[PDB]
Amino acid sequence: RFSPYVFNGGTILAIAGEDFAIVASDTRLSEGFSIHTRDSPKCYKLTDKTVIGCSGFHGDCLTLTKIIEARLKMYKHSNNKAMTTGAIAAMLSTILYSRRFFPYYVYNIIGGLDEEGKGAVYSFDPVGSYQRDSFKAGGSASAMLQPLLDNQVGFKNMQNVEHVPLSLDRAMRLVKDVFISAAERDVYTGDALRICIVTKEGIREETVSLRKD
Amino acid sequence: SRRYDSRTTIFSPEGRLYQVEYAMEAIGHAGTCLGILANDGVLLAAERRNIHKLLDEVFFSEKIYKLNEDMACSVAGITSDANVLTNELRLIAQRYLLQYQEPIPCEQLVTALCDIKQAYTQFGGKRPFGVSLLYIGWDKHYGFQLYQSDPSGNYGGWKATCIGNNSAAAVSMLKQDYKEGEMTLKSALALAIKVLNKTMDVSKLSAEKVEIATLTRENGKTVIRVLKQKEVEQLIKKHEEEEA
Amino acid sequence: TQNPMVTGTSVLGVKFEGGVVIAADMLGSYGSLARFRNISRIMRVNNSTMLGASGDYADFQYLKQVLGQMVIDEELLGDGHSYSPRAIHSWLTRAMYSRRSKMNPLWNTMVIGGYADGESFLGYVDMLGVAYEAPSLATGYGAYLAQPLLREVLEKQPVLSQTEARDLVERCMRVLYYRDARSYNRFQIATVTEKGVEIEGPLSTETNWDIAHMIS
Amino acid sequence: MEYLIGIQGPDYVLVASDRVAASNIVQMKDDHDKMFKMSEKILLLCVGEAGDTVQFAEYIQKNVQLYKMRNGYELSPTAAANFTRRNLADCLRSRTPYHVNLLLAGYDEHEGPALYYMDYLAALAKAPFAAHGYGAFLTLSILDRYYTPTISRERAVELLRKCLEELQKRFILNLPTFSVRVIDKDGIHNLENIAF
Amino acid sequence: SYDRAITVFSPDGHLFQVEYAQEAVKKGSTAVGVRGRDIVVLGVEKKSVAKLQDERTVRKICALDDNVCMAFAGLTADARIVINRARVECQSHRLTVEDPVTVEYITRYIASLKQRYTQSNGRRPFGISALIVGFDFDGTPRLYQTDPSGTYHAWKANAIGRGAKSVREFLEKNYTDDAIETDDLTIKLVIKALLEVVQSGGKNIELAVMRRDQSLKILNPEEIEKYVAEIEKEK
Amino acid sequence: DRGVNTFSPEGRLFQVEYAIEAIKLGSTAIGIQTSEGVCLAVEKRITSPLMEPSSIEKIVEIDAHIGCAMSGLIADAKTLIDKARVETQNHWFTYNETMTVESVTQAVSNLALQFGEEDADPGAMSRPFGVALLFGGVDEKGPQLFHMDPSGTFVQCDARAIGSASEGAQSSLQEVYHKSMTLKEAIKSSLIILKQVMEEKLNATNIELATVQPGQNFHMFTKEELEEVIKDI
Amino acid sequence: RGYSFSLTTFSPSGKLVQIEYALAAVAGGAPSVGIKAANGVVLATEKKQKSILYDERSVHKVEPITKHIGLVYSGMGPDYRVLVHRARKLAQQYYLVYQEPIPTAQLVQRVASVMQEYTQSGGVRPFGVSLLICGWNEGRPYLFQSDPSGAYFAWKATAMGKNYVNGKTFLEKRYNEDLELEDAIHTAILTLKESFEGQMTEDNIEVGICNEAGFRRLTPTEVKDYLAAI
Amino acid sequence: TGYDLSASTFSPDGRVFQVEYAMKAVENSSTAIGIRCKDGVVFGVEKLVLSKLYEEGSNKRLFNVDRHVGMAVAGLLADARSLADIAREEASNFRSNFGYNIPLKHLADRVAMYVHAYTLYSAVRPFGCSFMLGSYSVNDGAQLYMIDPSGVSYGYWGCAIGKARQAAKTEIEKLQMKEMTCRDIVKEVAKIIYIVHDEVKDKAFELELSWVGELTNGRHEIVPKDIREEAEKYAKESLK
Amino acid sequence: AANQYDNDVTVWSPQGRIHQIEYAMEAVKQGSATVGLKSKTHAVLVALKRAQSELAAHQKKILHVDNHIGISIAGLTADARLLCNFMRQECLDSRFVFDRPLPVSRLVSLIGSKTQIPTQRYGRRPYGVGLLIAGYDDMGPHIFQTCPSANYFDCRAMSIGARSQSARTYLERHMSEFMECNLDELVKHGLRALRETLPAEQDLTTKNVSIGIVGKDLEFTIYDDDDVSPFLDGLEER
Repeated sequence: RFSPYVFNGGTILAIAGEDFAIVASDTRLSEGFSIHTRDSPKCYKLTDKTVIGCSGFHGDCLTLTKIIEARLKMYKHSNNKAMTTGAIAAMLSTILYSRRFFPYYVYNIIGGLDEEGKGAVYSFDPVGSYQRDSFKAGGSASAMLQPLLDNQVGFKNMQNVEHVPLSLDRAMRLVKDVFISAAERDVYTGDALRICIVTKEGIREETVSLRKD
Repeated sequence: SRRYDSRTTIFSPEGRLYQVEYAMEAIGHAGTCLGILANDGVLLAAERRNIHKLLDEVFFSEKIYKLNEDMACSVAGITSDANVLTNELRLIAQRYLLQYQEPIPCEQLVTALCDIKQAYTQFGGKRPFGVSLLYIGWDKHYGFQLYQSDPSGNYGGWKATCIGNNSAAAVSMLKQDYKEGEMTLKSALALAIKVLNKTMDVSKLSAEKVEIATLTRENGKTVIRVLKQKEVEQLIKKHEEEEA
Repeated sequence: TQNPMVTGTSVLGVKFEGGVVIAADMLGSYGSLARFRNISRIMRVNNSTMLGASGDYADFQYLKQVLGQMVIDEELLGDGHSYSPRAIHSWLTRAMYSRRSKMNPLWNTMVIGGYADGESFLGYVDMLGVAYEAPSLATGYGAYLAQPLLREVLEKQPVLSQTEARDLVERCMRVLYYRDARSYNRFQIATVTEKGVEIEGPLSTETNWDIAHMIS
Repeated sequence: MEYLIGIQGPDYVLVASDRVAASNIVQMKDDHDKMFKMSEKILLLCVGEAGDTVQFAEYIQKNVQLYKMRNGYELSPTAAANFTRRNLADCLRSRTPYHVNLLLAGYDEHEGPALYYMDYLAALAKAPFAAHGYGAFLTLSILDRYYTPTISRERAVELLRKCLEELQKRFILNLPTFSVRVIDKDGIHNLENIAF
Repeated sequence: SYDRAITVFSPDGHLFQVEYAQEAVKKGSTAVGVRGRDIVVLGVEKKSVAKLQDERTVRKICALDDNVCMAFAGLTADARIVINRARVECQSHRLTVEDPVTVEYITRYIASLKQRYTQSNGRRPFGISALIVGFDFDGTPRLYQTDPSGTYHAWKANAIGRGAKSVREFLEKNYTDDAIETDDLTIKLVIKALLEVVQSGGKNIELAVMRRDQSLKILNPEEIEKYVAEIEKEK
Repeated sequence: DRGVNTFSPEGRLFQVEYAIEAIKLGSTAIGIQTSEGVCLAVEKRITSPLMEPSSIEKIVEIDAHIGCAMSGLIADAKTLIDKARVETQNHWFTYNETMTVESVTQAVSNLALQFGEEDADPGAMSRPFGVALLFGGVDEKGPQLFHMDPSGTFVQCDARAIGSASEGAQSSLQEVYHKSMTLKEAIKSSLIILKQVMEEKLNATNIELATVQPGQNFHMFTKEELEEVIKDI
Repeated sequence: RGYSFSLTTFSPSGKLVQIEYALAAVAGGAPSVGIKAANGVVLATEKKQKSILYDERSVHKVEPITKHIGLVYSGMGPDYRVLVHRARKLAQQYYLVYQEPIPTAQLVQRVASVMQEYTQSGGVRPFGVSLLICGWNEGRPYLFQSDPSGAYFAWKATAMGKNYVNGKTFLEKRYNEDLELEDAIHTAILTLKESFEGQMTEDNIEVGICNEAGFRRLTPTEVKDYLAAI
Repeated sequence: TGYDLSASTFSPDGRVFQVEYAMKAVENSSTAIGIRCKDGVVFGVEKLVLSKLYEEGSNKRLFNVDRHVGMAVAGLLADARSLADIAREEASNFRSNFGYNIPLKHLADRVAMYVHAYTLYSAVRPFGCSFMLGSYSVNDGAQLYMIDPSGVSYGYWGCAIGKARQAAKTEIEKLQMKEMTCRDIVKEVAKIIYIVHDEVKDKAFELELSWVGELTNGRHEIVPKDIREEAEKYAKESLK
Repeated sequence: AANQYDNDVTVWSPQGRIHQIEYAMEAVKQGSATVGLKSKTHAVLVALKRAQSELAAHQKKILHVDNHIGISIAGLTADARLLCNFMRQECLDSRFVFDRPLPVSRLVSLIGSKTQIPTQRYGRRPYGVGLLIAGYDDMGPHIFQTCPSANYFDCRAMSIGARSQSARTYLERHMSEFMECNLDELVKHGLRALRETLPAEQDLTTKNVSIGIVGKDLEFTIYDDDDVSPFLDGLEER
């Protein structure tokens, strides 16, 4: 009688290198057949070393970022210590599970880097099941970006290319081409991806446009 | 306020309970109604309030209360409280039936009432139930049996114990006279009117100023008789001659 | 859902160098029946923030008494500290998401706007809780019809004077008079600037029915 | 879709379950024994929903076991049967219907052996022989044809083997082994399992 | 709904309600137990003196389920609640882990319960003290003695009744290794220990034994009589 | 009398400054934080010799890497030791990591000064918890021990004495500890128990000692390890 | 809010201190007689106000419990009115579940049950009204009296209030087991006439009978009628 | 013996001592006068500034409630601030509930029976704060009321609560009450405050005024701020 | 008999006195000394930490509540931690709902209505802790003493704790060089205000002095044992 979910779309990607985590994004939130806006970020800077991506129903994505933001602050001066990344993944797993029976319809990806410095990326279903990876985009073009960086990052089904570790130049050029490809091929494109990228010295945020249609 | 509370649920420095042994002295002011069991059934033997004409008819008395087909209870001490609790325990009896389709073997009932009466002396800050009531009953498990309880909470199988005043007229003399093996309930009536014949100010011990009631049976179902009038005028002339 | 609720159709707005202007028609359409004509759907709140409503109007009267009571209540603490249109947007967002979270949802779909200390603001709050910010907004079928004229001019120049924005939303409101079925002629246009919130009561649309006599 | 059977003798009552723990398409470990040990002389059986058998009847085992090891003597099987009929009957309509149907073999000392029966609606009735499941529909006439009201023990066991070999022959489910327990005036015994 | 804080700290750290419960267990029967290395054994003060008792319902010896059993000492009606809740949660611990429930766990439940009545709002912490005996999955005939302050100790005699400071110093004197046999020297030590206090077992003492997770057997006048006789013969 | 939530003409609460007493009553425990561990010990004061001494639990492990050492009114701590371990596995459950010692000590000390007569439902507390304890634990910051009070006041500690020997043993411990473990803080702490001696020359029946070292998780010492240490003194 | 501790408690003698004070407050109350008669009862009472100033048709002391059961008091004023409120409510619970007018004995069971917990249960003092009951209930009339303890007894005649020893002795003298209709009213009038503090005014007494057709108050033209027939 | 210390216990002559002990508990606190005239009600509160450390308006004692009624308070500022904010919630429930803006008589009767019904129990103490209200609607008249810790609420013209109300009631009585147009009486309020302040010792009389009037149209303002340098020029009428 | 005003947050002394929630003000006079103050730009907090033990973190006083609204407790510590879990939790609730910084005045006013309830009702002690909260909202960086009598003060440059009156009377006669006097010379001016509550013999050591800074373009920042060492100057010999 009411249908309390819509699918506002959006595809967000994060890659874990060896001292970084490229948390990509898109911009266009849209349901039905009309777009709403082209400004909206989907990577949120949680701590200096943790960036979430958050796609799906946009209002529940928004409230979920309010909850995990406010409870990160509720942690931080209850123990006088900032969050790690895996602990963010754990408490977001129990926030997503804690409301199971009317679930958070949201596909969110937590990038960032570990305690020792190596980057990690945690993936989630909308009810909460975290695995650390080095890839796995999620949310609208989930089944489109995944086989490319199954190949150009994981090197699966691929013989002796003498595969090198990734860096902030090869993986930097590996995020823009997959989002112009999904800009061609998905409907929920995005017009300007805002790659919240994380590093050891801090955080910067590159932006570059896409196929605007 | 904490200035106002009587503080009933406090141990004494001697370790005892002040509001509980004040109920034990409430029994000695008003209380009679011994009970004798036999190989046959069990009887209460009771006293009414006074000689005061002005009393038309009691269906059952203010002393002997019916609880099931096979149980009854008698009451000492404060009569206002126990009425409440006996209706309370009557509820317990019937709901055991509702839970089990059994006629509630009486030790279950005495255990339940003693648990709730212990709960009133345990907490809640209220006064304890000032009545050392006792019970007669039968089950298919055990024989004819009577139990006896007090406002403290403990109870027991108390084969010939009386309650109230004169513990010696009623009851130390009984623990020199009761034959534990066989008793032959007519002679239990005779011993009951012996003890009540010693524990009274008057020799007019007819059913104006006595209330004796027996529990017997025929062919399996129990019969609770309240021993109507002329039977008391039979037993009161059973001395004819001496008793002690 | 259960009854023919009394609705509006559209509160379309655009921000400009200066402030932000939002516009809506006064209509109380009872399911293809213009039952209520003179009915204001533009709430004034504290002097730097505005508020519209597109869906159910009864829920908008509920929101005008809770927004009104909240803003006068925190208005009379003295110590400055009025609500920036951050907080009306965020509170209205959490009110509606916490309202559909119990499946007893508010059905109206508004846009709140206002000129803060530095710059203007124009935020959308949906029936479901889908809340965002945009340079130009429209609600209901205006989001299909007024929205192309708004995100055409603002893709060319993202800078508007007050007369260009006011003419722009007057022209878009004329388009919704032409195409939207649940739309009425007169409309309130309403602008918040550096000097505050002000509401121009009932305007009109100069209709152009000159293409009608070429039909055979 | 399991199978419970019982026969009341003159001084005993014997029950037998099917020794198959099923699943969607396959069967799990056979044993899983359905007959739940009550105090000393009562013995109830439970089939029905997979998840209320191990839950409800074990809770009844808790309360009756508490009654025996709280007040000395044990329950007669009449009071245990009306007890679990009360508990299922008032856990029926409220919030979670326990969809189990029970047999309750038992005997008191100073009365006869009793085999109580109830559906999933907790309507209780005595029976000289009762059955359960879909296998009840074909095997119950063999306990109609041959059951005298007075029957010896080994005749009842070989009668029970007639019932299980018919249940082996016509009934479409693979029920190869059956757990048999005779209870009588020396306590719960256990007969050798009948296999094929 | 009565909410007055009864069990409160007085000065010099003295929690007077609990020590008043310590006299309340000092003014009871005289319970005693011996951990006899394959058997355990109890004994308390017979009754008084039955005369007109029923011996079936004068039981200071209580059974929890099958192996653990306890002898309370003090107020004899607040104890039965702790008996009932011990039996209830003991059946719940048969529900979860399904063991012959260990004696350590149930005596931690009793001590935790009485400590929870030294904390709540206005409910007079109990005047009982237990002898939780029993066994476990592998023999180990462990005895435990609780306290109205909720402190349980795993000791081996713990005569904690009314005239039992003499019994526990006697049992300090006369329990080293002579009672490691099956039952006779242990039960002789118990009936000697209570015949220190009162008088013959034909009217006074009653006992209970427990052997290797079976047969919680009480001793009818016969047992007590025999014990007394043996003790007299030895002394 | 007066109630529990009243302030005293000295300046403090009644029940709190009365809860500082009944810590002088009870056994004595000591703990030393070192640079490579933290050692705890307690002379658990066996009454009779007719008995079994290895079930007087005064060294209780909250988690694998937090061990507490209570004294005073014994067995009043079991509710807040229960809250300590339930809060510990709640932290590991919801956050998938270890803890600090100030988070368990933060969580327990909130329950200390949380009582009252007329309040919410009667599952609340009437008297304050008259048990002083200290959580010896190892963290990713460092090994450390947090001395609690019954007042809810908890402090960082590296050498703290509780119980009846809270003055003489604390003043002796004030002058004998500066450097590090190197295996001899546990032998220069039972030496303080050796000066404390009430009934018996501190054999491996009346003292319980346990260390928490960063390599292992904890080590509740058994008998032959203890009397291996006692032989060296 | 509330106390949840009983203020009625046991003396060191072993008796209830508040209940004997309640019987003192009853014994300092207005005198009231009640006479069980062979077909029907009469429950007379004495309404002496301060002055000749009040409405004697305003407040009642004879007042029924909904079918055929009136009840008259002696002692505290408004605690009686609470017991009438509770008694009417209990009689209507019984009437809506069992579809007959309540037997008098059961109404005295439940009124004595509600007066008991005010000897317990949280700061409340006991009522201090020993009201007495009437009722026709099938075949033979009943009469009772619920003391502020909670006890109750049935008889043939009683008095209460001031100098009730003279009422009990005087009714013990003049009572017959067949003494049935208006002769009971006669001796009730000359039991209140015994003291009355003077002149026996019909506006200062009211009676109520249970003459096999429901309890009914007597109109003030009927009491003065028999006050003319003294 | 000891008929004190509980509000549920009378005196033997009918005088609940926990109320009159709360009444002297506002008599040991500074004054706050309120003067009615035909265009509205003017408040003025004495301040007893302890140290230099407190800044201007360290403790507000002229609260407002419903965008038109005011809160010149006297006693304990915790209790007065508590009933101030629940008066805010009370006019909130009236405006939300009945739509119409709250008439002041109903608010004074409501807060009055709130603080009265709060003096019937031993489980609470009475409030320790006298306070007064005041506003006018376009057809109300300049209504003001004053409420004691007993809970009684009276309509006044020139009521004055505090320590020096024994002095303060005399000048308000000799001031011409009915027909002047509130601006002068804002000025004249300082004459009352400077007369009743009879110290120089570390209290500094750093007063504070607020009103409702035709210059306000049913509102509240700290003065605006100019009469603070105009009614300050009524010094030497207390120094001569 | 002696003092019938001992069953006593319901009662009134016959003059005006409520007789124990001013005695809770005594119970924060007994607590350790501290001092906060404000500039025209950023407000600071300074606390000395008592070491009643072997050695410790000396029962760390100033607390992080917030996202720039920091506090400084004095008095009881468990009750202080309860009150800052309240203040902390609803400050984060105002981060959640309104998505703005919660202003400092409404913060201190509603805790001034939260600690006011047990002063009102029966058998419940007041929150015996004197907060010295300080934060930077939209206008200048406020600083509020509040009290167990639930009566906060919009003050500047307040000192509360043991013999803190001497720190006030230093700090009262040095208000003229406030509304200027940047961070490097401001916190020196607060430490030489704190260095009078000490018993006339003692350095402001790096161990016992923990301070906090809050204001324009900086988070409420705690300076512990190490970071207080760049603040060094004075003699006062005091």
